[PDB]
Amino acid sequence: YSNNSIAIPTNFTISVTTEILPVSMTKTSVDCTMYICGDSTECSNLLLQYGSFCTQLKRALTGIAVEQDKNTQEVFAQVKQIYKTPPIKYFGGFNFSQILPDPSKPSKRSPIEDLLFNKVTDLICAQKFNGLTVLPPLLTDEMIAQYTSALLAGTITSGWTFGAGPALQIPFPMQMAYRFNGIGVTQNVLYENQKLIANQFNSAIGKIQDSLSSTPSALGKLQDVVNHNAQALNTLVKQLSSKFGAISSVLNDILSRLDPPEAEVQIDRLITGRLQSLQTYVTQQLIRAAEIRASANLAATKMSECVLGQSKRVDFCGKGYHLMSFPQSAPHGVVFLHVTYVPAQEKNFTTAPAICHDGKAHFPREGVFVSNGTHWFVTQRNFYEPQIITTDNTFVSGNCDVVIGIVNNTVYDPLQPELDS
Amino acid sequence: FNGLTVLPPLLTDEMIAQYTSALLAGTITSGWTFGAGPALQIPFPMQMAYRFNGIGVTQNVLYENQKLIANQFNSAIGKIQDSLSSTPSALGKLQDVV
Amino acid sequence: YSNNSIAIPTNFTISVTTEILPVSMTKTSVDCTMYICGDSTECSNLLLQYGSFCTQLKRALTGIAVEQDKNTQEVFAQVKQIYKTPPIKYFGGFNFSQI
Amino acid sequence: QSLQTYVTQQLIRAAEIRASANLAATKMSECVLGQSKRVDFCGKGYHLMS
Amino acid sequence: AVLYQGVNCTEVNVFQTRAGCLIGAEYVNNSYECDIPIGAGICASYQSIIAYTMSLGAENSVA
Ligand SMILES: *[C@@H]1O[C@H](CO)[C@@H](O[C@@H]2O[C@H](CO)[C@@H](O)[C@H](O)[C@H]2NC(C)=O)[C@H](O)[C@H]1NC(C)=O
Ligand SMILES: *[C@@H]1O[C@H](CO)[C@@H](O[C@@H]2O[C@H](CO)[C@@H](O)[C@H](O)[C@H]2NC(C)=O)[C@H](O)[C@H]1NC(C)=O
Ligand SMILES: *[C@@H]1O[C@H](CO)[C@@H](O[C@@H]2O[C@H](CO)[C@@H](O)[C@H](O)[C@H]2NC(C)=O)[C@H](O)[C@H]1NC(C)=O
Ligand SMILES: *[C@@H]1O[C@H](CO)[C@@H](O[C@@H]2O[C@H](CO)[C@@H](O)[C@H](O)[C@H]2NC(C)=O)[C@H](O)[C@H]1NC(C)=O
Ligand SMILES: *[C@@H]1O[C@H](CO)[C@@H](O[C@@H]2O[C@H](CO)[C@@H](O)[C@H](O)[C@H]2NC(C)=O)[C@H](O)[C@H]1NC(C)=O
Ligand SMILES: *[C@@H]1O[C@H](CO)[C@@H](O[C@@H]2O[C@H](CO)[C@@H](O)[C@H](O)[C@H]2NC(C)=O)[C@H](O)[C@H]1NC(C)=O
Ligand SMILES: *[C@@H]1O[C@H](CO)[C@@H](O[C@@H]2O[C@H](CO)[C@@H](O)[C@H](O)[C@H]2NC(C)=O)[C@H](O)[C@H]1NC(C)=O
Ligand SMILES: *[C@@H]1O[C@H](CO)[C@@H](O)[C@H](O)[C@H]1NC(C)=O
Ligand SMILES: *[C@@H]1O[C@H](CO)[C@@H](O)[C@H](O)[C@H]1NC(C)=O
Repeated sequence: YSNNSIAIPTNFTISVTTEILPVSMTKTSVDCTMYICGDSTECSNLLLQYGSFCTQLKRALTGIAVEQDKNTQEVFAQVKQIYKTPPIKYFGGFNFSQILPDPSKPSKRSPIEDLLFNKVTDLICAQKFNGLTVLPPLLTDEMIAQYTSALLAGTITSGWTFGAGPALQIPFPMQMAYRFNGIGVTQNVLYENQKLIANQFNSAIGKIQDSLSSTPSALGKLQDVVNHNAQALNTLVKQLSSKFGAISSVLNDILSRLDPPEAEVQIDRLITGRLQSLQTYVTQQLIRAAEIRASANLAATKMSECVLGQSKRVDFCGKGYHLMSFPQSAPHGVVFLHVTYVPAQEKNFTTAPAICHDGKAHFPREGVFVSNGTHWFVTQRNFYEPQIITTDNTFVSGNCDVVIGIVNNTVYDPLQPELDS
Repeated sequence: FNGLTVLPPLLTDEMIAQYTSALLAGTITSGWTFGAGPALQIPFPMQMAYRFNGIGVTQNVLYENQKLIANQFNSAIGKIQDSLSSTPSALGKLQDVV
Repeated sequence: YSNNSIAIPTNFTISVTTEILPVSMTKTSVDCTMYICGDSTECSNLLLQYGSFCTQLKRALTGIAVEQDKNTQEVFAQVKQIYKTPPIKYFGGFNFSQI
Repeated sequence: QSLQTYVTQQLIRAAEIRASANLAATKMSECVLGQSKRVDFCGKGYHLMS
Repeated sequence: AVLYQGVNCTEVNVFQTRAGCLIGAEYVNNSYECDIPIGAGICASYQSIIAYTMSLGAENSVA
């Protein structure tokens, strides 16, 4: 830190980062009577005394089941039109093969989507035969892939206009210039360095693919969701093997060995214990559903604000200055590819608050005053582009004495040679 | 006694204080640049002028009224310290958690 | 209100306000058998008939315990560099002694 | 039963605190590390810094 | 119309879906918006009761 020193980047780095967010969990459904009693009818008659517990559990599980589909629809089905990429995949040198759909794959999935699917993976029958059933999602995987492809094609061809209304086509370099102006850098910076930016973007995409491929813990969240669900189901099944204060953990033996007056006692112990286990399963399911709903809402907000437009919020759509994002589908979740602009190669200068000339103070309209040691110029804050101080880029407000630390220098007038000649 | 134990936090108070001090130093010396990349130093009056431009007021307003703004900020800091000291219900949420 | 009139501020006031937000709660872990039965062996034997209740409780408490540390890490550890203030605490008249 | 009641209350309060911590992290990232245009997000009035 | 969840149609207008066996509804190639969700991309509606693959949306090719 100093008092008259400033630092200005003379370069930039296009960095792409990944963000993984769970969206939906496994839709499960329980049969209260089959789990608690099974085949035996006397248990079902005794179970009826305890009231409407089974109805409450079924209703709660149905609520979670519909909430999962609602979450998926909210996150992905945000466009009522499906767009298709043009047949000619040329966008001014930019490469999108790694994220665009692959016709060769029967699943019609992008290579990154295929890698994500592959990296996320008699127990199943053991769970199913006891009255626990999993339900298929309403939206198949290929439908989610189709939604993501439509969003990606829209954001490539039309920029952010398709999100806020009808789709208006824009050449990709011009959309690039718009997004560069979004972060405070003028268009000529992009237009002169188009090839370098394209090469950096391609290298970042390749590095992202390799990083996802070569790291096992990248997709920890979705695998954790799957593991939690499977572990809860397995724990629930295991509870049937517990005697639970009775003489035998199998109901048929109790029925066949004992007289009704004490058979009822034994089945009461089993019934109350199994009710407690089922209620525990339901309550943890409800809490996990609430957590995943919060995550899904966050994912939907991220999609709407980073994919369908450019966001000014810091660290919301990736580290650095945000440019766009690209969505990718994953099992039970969504993966974002945030494209950001990162300054680099800073260089260190001498600055002054205002320039005193003819007893008047001049202040930059949009830039800052920098000095390389003998001369003064005006530059953009986020990129070093020295320019002659004129009256076009400076405005006058008051005299030189009020401001502290003013420095003398001449102010060139563009009109001066014009009326001089 | 009865089988319940409290576990120590992974981050002690000193290291959290160190993190807060680092954030304060970064935002004092380098503005918002350190958040979005490498840290670039900026004289504090110029950062104040930038943040004034953020809210739609030109830079000369900050530059001509520097002493008044500094005095107002210092008075506000004193007042907030006194307000925290003199009110018992200010820290209600953390004590409520405990 | 009117048709052709406006109010323009001519002067300002710098205001500083507080905001308090809880971040983490005290990490707690329990021993199921010691609490429920103490040193009696027969109680532990009868407790064993219920099965994996104690395991579920320990797992839930462990999840909460790790979530607390994750919350603190998310809130505070957002910078990978430990910057330091310059020795001379002059910033154009702005005074940061209290912070 | 008592232990399960304690655990359930702890889980609900943990959800409370996690929501609060997410809000605090967002406030830090958007008001401390930058200047925010969101009204009342970073204090009453026009925001400058935090 | 009744749906047997997770049961093949040979163990019970018969249509086979990933969700299960559907009885009493006729499959139609045309696509529409989802009226009564069934699962695995199949939705049912009344026009008799028909079962169809839900339509994601109207196609729009930007030039
Ligand atoms: C700004 O940085 C870029 C790299 O980000 C520099 O471009 C590199 O230049 C060297 C030598 O000319 C090449 O070998 C590299 O291949 C270039 N990078 C890429 C990604 O192709 C550029 O020279 C720098 N410019 C300034 C003025 O510092
Ligand atoms: C865009 O990138 C893809 C892959 O990143 C390029 O496809 C590669 O092309 C070379 C030569 O044709 C092959 O050796 C590689 O095996 C291809 N990679 C893959 C993953 O198939 C492609 O050439 C680039 N440019 C365009 C215009 O698509
Ligand atoms: C601009 O000038 C300052 C001051 O001369 C440079 O700060 C020095 O950087 C070196 C490199 O790490 C350190 O060893 C010195 O300790 C720094 N000086 C002080 C006073 O701490 C600064 O690095 C320069 N900017 C650039 C981009 O090189
Ligand atoms: C600061 O930058 C200015 C502008 O680029 C430099 O002025 C030019 O410097 C080059 C090389 O030194 C000369 O060939 C030109 O004739 C100069 N132009 C004018 C109008 O004088 C200046 O030299 C730079 N100063 C330092 C210390 O690098
Ligand atoms: C910037 O330029 C102004 C005007 O040329 C300087 O003000 C003059 O300074 C000299 C030397 O101190 C005095 O003799 C004159 O009376 C001043 N004129 C006025 C109108 O005040 C000023 O000193 C220069 N600043 C620097 C830092 O060199
Ligand atoms: C804007 O408000 C400030 C105070 O908020 C005014 O400054 C005060 O001015 C009077 C007389 O000049 C002094 O007695 C006070 O001590 C000043 N306050 C402070 C905090 O220093 C200022 O005059 C106002 N501006 C206008 C144009 O009315
Ligand atoms: C910054 O603020 C501190 C405290 O708000 C000021 O320190 C005070 O200085 C006076 C005069 O030396 C003492 O009477 C007080 O006891 C000090 N306060 C404390 C808390 O120690 C300090 O003067 C202000 N300015 C600078 C440049 O530090
Ligand atoms: C400008 O900075 C230096 C170094 O921090 C400081 O010592 C000096 O006093 C400052 N200028 C003024 C007029 O205070
Ligand atoms: C001015 O205001 C009056 C009442 O507030 C209203 O009747 C009138 O229409 C306004 N002027 C014009 C030109 O509309």
